[PDB]
Amino acid sequence: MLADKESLIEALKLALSTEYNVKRNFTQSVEIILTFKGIDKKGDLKLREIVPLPKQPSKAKRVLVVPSSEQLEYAKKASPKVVITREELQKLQGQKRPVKKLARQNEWFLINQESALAGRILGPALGPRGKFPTPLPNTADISEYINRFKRSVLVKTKDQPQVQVFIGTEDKPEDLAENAIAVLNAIENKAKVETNLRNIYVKTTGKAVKVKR
Amino acid sequence: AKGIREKIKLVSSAGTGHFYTTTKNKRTKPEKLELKKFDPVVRQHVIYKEAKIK
RNA sequence: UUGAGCCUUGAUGUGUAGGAUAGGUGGGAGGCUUUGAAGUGUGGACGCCAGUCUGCAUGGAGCCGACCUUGAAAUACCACCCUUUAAUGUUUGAUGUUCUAACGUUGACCCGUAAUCCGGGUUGCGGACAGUGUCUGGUGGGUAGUUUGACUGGGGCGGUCUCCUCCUAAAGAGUAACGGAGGAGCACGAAGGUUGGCUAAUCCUGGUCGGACAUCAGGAGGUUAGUGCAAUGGCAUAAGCCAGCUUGACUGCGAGCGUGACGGCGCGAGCAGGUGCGAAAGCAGGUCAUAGUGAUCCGGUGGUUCUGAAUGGAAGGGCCAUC
RNA sequence: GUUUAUUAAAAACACAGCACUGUGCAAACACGAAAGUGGACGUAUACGGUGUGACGCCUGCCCGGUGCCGGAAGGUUAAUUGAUGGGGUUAGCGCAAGCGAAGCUCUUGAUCGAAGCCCCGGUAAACGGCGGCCGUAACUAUAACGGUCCUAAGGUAGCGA
RNA sequence: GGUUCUCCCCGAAAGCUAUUUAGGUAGCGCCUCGUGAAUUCAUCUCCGGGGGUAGAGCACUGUUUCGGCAAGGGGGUCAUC
RNA sequence: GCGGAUUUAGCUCAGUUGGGAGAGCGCCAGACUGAAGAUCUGGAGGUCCUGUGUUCGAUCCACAGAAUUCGCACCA
RNA sequence: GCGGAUUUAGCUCAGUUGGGAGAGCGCCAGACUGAAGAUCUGGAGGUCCUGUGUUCGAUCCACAGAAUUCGCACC
Repeated sequence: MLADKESLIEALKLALSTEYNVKRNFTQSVEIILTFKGIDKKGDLKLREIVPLPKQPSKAKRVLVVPSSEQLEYAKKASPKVVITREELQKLQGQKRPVKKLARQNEWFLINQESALAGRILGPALGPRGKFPTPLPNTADISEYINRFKRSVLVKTKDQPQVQVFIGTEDKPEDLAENAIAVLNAIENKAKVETNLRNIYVKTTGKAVKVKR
Repeated sequence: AKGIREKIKLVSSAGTGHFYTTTKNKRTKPEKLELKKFDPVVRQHVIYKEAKIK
C-alpha cells in the first residue's frame, strides 16, 4: 500500500504539535503529502482525485454557486461561499478582475446546465493552478451537493511530481487520518504503480513531518 | 518443473472463492489464451481468471 | 596515503520580453516595521570580472505580491530539498613503508663448570616471520577396503525383470533361447462439447488465367476412400466432417457390488443441495484407447478453530494442499 | 662374480659418468609424543631424484595430444569480506481489524576471488606417435615425378629375422 | 554335516505369482487339529452357442497350369532405338 | 525469470538537446594494374529487437514482451 | 545377423527445416602472354542408388530392396 490509518494517526499527532504547527494568527491547517519517484509524462501515474473529506475539519471549503431562479431561494440557505445567477453570467463576459479574484481565492465552482457560459469565462484564469467547476443539480432541495463541496479537496497533478492537499485543522488528528488515508485510497485506486513512492509526509501551514513509514 | 518442452503446473485460484488447483499447460505454444467461468464453491459459474489472467 | 559518512568551510550562470542577471517542487493573497530594526538613494576602493568592500543619507512617508504589465515561465511570505565532491574538523579502518621490551636463539661473547645435557646475562641476528586448528582447491594407488546380481546347451561379448502387442508354447491360465517382427518414456490453449450436417474420390467431359492437379454441373451410380509419428483395431442412423453456439469435465453420500494380500482398480439403482445441459422424449464425468512413476521412508511447505506432557502465546504434530 | 638359498643359475643386472633436479642454508629427510642423532664435525663440485648401461663417438628432431610445471596480462566465481531486499522478536499508534520504530537477531551469494584451469610461456629422458583416393619411367613394375584433402596424421637418426 | 527305544490310521511336504534369486524369502494348500453350515460339491440325462482343437474349401488375398483371347505385352519387318 | 545492461547496416557498434540517423571492416563500382591484392575515391547498406502511451515531432522519454547477456534462486 | 556409414560435381568432399544444389581444386571463356599455368572476373560441372510413403516440397526422413563397407557375434 501507500500507508495505513495508524501510521497516519501517529504522524498527525506530530503535525498538530507546536514543533510543526508554528502559529501565525488564526486557527491553522494540516495536509497529506505524496511525492513520486519515476513520475513522468505517459499518463498511468496522473491524477484528479476530487475527494470529500470522510470526517470534515474546523475550516470548511470555498464553494461558489450559480443557481437557476427556482432553486435560488434554497441555494440562499445551503451557506454558499459566494453566488452569481444563471442570468448575470451574461455581464461577466470581459471582466478580467472579477474572474481572476474568483479563480484565485474560491476553490469549487458549482454551475447549473443552463449556465453553459461558465465553460467560456473562467478556464484560462482557474485551470493553470488546478481547481475545477461542476454541473450543479436542478433541484431546490440542493443541500448535500453543497455540503460535500464545502468539505472536499483535489489531487491536482497532470504531469508534475507531487501531491499535497488540505485534510485537517488544529484540534483532532485521529479522525483527520481517516481523511488522510481516503486521499491515499483515491491515489492507489487511480495509479496502481505502488513502487513509484519517493516519499509520504504530512504538513501544516509551514513545517512537514517525514512520516514513520 | 524439470524439462523444457514440458507439461508443467500453474497455480489457478478462484475469481471469488480463494481456492487453488492445477493440472496442465505448456510453454511450447502462445500463451495469452485462458480464463473460464468455473466455480469450486459450485454455487454460480461466473468468473475464473486461470493461473494466467488470459 | 587511501576506503565509508557529516555541510565546520566552499562552488561549477547569462537570451531574449519583464524600468530588473527568473533551477525547482508548491501552498494562497498578503509579508516586516522594538528606531538603532528594515529597506530605499547616491559616492568612493578591489578585481581569477561574474565575487564583494567601505562611506554618507533619508527613513511610522509606505515598499516588495495575485491585484497593472511582460514572457518559455514569475518575483512578496513560508514549507520542502543537499549531491556529483573539495578544504578541514569529527567519527574510524586498512595495504604498503618499517623499527623492534614480541619471538626464535639448533649464532656468538660472557658465564655456573677441569661438563656432550643443562643454569643465566649480555650481544648479534632476522622478524610479527614461526606455529599449527579448520573451511576451499586437487594430488596419486605410499595403510585400509569391496570382490555386488542373475539369465549361464560353463563364463568374455550380443539379448532380456521393466511395461508392451503379434509370433513362437500343448483354449479356462502360462512355461525362451546371446530366438523371429516392432515397441512408452508421453499426449490439449484444445486433438474441449451438447444441438445439427451428410455424401466423398479416382477417371470420363465442360469451361478466365492450362499443359499432373486443387471449387465445380453431369456420367456410372460401382458400397473400386480415406489414417496428421509409431501400431493393431475401429466400421458409417459417421465418431472421419465443421460451421454456429461456445468450453461441468458439480461440490457430497450411495442399496448394490465386480473383488484382492496393505496400496489399489472399477462403477451404479437411490438421497441430498439446487447444480448447468435441453423444445420435448430426455444424457452424462473431457484429447481414437492400447504407452507414460514411484517400495516409502525421509523430505519440504501453504493454508487452519484440528491439537500441543499446570498453563497462555507456541515449537512440534493433525487435516489435507503443493512434489 | 655367487646374485633374488625356493622354478630361471643369468639370457636378472649392482656399476659409473650427467643434463636437470630437493635446500642459500635450524640445510632435504623426522623412524620417536619432547630430541636434533644421520647427512655432520658438514654447502647447493659435500648430501638426496626417478634412472644411467665398458669406451668413445652420438643423441637427428617433431609439439598435433598428454605429461612437467611455471606465470599473470584477464574471464569462470570458495573460506575471506558482507550493498541489500524480506522477516522474526517488539515500543509507539489502533474501541477492532491491524499499522508499525530503534535495539537484538534470522536470512543475502554484496564484492573481491585463482588452488584447479580456459589461458600465456617453455619443455627433445613427457606421453607416445608416421594418413589415404585419383595418375604413372625409352619393359613387366618398380614406385623417383603429380594436384591436394583444416587430416593429429604415411616408416624417420638403421641392420636387416 | 546328522533323527540317540516302540506303535497305527489321515499323510507325494516336495507347486501358480515370481525373486539387484541361487537348494535361500512374504503370505500360503489340494493339508490336518478346534469351531461352523446350506442341496454345498462331482459325473450323468438335459438347457442353451460361444468356440475354432479337427476337418473341409478355393471365397478373399496369394495363385497352379491347361484351354480359350481379356485395346495387356513379346519376337519379326517397313520406319527416325 | 531476479535485476542491470544490451539489441540502430552482413557483422562490430556510434546513437545523451527529441528535430539531418551514421562510421568502421568488408560489399560494390571507377581509378590504378597486365591481371588481382594494396592504395585512393565515390556508391551501396535497416522489423532503429517488438509495438503502443507521451510528444508538434521518437532510435531517443514511459511501459509490456522478446532475444542476445552478466552475476544470481534453489531442503517440493 | 544386428547396428551403423554410404551409392551428392574430373578430384577431395561439404549440404540437408523437408521448396536454393555447394565450395578448395579442374576444365572453359574473358584477356595478360606468340603460348600456357599462376593470380584474375564471368559462365558451367550432379545416375542426389532405386522403389514407397509421409508431406507444400524428400538429396534428406521412415519403410522395403540392391550394392559396397565398418565393428562385434563365431572360440
